Amino acid sequence: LHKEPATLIKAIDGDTDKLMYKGQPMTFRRLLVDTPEFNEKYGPEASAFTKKMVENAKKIEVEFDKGQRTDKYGRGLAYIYADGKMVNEALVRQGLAKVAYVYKGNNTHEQLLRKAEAQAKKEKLNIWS
Ligand SMILES: Cc1cn([C@H]2C[C@H](OP(=O)(O)O)[C@@H](COP(=O)(O)O)O2)c(=O)[nH]c1=O
Ligand SMILES: [Ca+2]
Repeated sequence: LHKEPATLIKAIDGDTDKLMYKGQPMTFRRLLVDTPEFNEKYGPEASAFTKKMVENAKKIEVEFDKGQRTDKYGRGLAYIYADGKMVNEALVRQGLAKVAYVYKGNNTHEQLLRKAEAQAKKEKLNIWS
């Protein structure tokens, strides 16, 4: 897979951010994760976590997988990196997202994330507390 440049337009929520990619504004949905809704336990904390990561980053990158690059809502599907740290993975590792929406072809980093979730669960972090 390849990291590509993007700039933060606006942090949205635990699952999504508005990013400028190839000079066009786009909502990006993070591959392989599901964060709680704002009304759900740890929903606000998940959005807060990603907001800080993306806002504080000097460099945002997007990494498409081998399959669909846009979902049925027109959202980009990618791994999102903030100063080379993957936000997707970071969420799961902190117990603020579950691994989810694993479709064949778009699952390059599935095992990495599952390992993170196992650790979060063992440490009883957040949604696993
Ligand atoms: C994460 C992801 C979601 N989606 C679709 C499935 C879901 O359809 P439905 O809206 O019909 O439930 C929705 C979940 O995204 P959200 O968790 O952001 O709602 O986005 C994909 O098609 N591919 C993906 O990789
Ligand atoms: Ca969600």
